[PDB]
Amino acid sequence: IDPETSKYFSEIANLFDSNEVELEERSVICGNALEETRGREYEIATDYIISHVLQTLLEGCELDQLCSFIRNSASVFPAIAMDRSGSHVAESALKSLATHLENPDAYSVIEEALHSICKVIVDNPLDMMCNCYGSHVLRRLLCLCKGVSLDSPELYGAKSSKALAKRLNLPHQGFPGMLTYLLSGLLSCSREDMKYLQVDQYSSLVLQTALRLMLKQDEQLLEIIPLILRCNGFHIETNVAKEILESMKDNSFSHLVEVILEVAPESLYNEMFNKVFKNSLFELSVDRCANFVIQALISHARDQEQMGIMWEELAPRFKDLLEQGKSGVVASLIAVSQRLQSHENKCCEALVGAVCSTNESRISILPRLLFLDYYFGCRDKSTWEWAPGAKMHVMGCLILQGIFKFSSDHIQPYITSLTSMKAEYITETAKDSSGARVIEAFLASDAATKQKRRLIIKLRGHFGELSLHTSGSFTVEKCFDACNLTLREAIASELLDVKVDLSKTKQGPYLLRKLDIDGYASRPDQWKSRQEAK
RNA sequence: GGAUUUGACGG
Repeated sequence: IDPETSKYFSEIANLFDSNEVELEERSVICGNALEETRGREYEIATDYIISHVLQTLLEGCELDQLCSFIRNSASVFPAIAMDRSGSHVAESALKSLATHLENPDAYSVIEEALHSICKVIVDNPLDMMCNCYGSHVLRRLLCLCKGVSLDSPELYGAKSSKALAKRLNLPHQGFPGMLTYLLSGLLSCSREDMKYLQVDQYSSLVLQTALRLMLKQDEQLLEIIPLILRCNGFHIETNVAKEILESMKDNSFSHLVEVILEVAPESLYNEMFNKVFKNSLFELSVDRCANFVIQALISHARDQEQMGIMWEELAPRFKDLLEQGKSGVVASLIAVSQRLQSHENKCCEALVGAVCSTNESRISILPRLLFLDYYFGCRDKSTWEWAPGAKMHVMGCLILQGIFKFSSDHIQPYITSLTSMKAEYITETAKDSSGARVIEAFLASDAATKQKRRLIIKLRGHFGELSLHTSGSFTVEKCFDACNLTLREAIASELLDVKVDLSKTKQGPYLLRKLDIDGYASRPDQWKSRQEAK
């Protein structure tokens, strides 16, 4: 790269840093500058400085010039995509294409640009799939072929609370033929090559994204999943099942199998359950990686016979699982009993017995689950009662949120334990961003109204402080909604005392309006008669 | 306007 080329692209960049140029002129300049990359796309896109300018040009230009750049760079696209800088240039080209998805006039021009890219990739895909940078480019490209532009953490595939909520039970048409063509190229390697794509972090990530994009496309899922699992009616022979089972503790493969189980059609799921997982459930649940596969398996069980097999292998070991930091397995099994309507009472009672070994300790089931890690990690479990000031346990509180969705017939120990907690522990729970969710789930349960009222009364004197919390303010709302006139007035009176500070907060204005705190202060008789009418 | 599992990811 000569200094004339450097100066040219740097001067373009400075020209955009100044806003002397209007939007229409800018996109024309972006297109002219792309022409200066012809015949040296690789050198410019992989330059550690100019790559950034090229990103700006690709996202600022119009569709025709973008497609011309993609067409002219296609023969070097894999090398660009596998470069530490060039990969961001490649992804900027994809993001820029994605901005035209909503334009129906753009369909065939986009499809042709995707074809030129997919064809060079399919010709030689395996090192790109395993490449730290190339794997990102491929994920984005797969998403674009599906027609999704909006980056989703889950698609790429990070954790998200939405995926946890889905696991715990709490669109543009795209270019379907291009997605199928690209993915089939990624999968047409030998069974032995596939065995190592399974355990390579970057190819596993590519295949995870592809499987998520194929959700509900059962005829494609039934073709692609047997290729990934090397077991090409869907049947897993005994020796292949052994190899799948033996790789389940690998960090890369375990993430892949989580996604397989999430998208698997019924027949394919049932075969994996029977041939791979059955009789190994507890061993896999104690492994630092495979236990997340078991969580996915549990969450997607299909019928009551499977629920019975899962309960027999795992419920006797609820205590072990909680002791060893595997509470998500327990949470998944409890949640799916609720969905499959099977073993509900057995799951709730097994959880109590796992946490409370003696009859007398059962009154403490709520505190111990709220602080699950402190209780199981403490020096002397016979004297532990609380963890003053500590942040409550996320998965323990999610378990409790699921508990309070059962029929009250199944969870009497939990209702009694929660409503028995003394005022200071209940207020501490309400002030916790996880504990507040437990209280709200109880308030929404079919526990008796007198039991709800008993708990709400023990929050009296603290509604003002709670309203100032971002999380606690929702709890004030839901207490208020569940109250009679007398307690609504008490809550309204407490918010009145902190009305100045409360209006400063993000939630304050909405809380003050929903409870009509101004009307209570100014016309209390009219406020009460409107409240008593609700 | 709200916490988000115990095991991965970039010039």
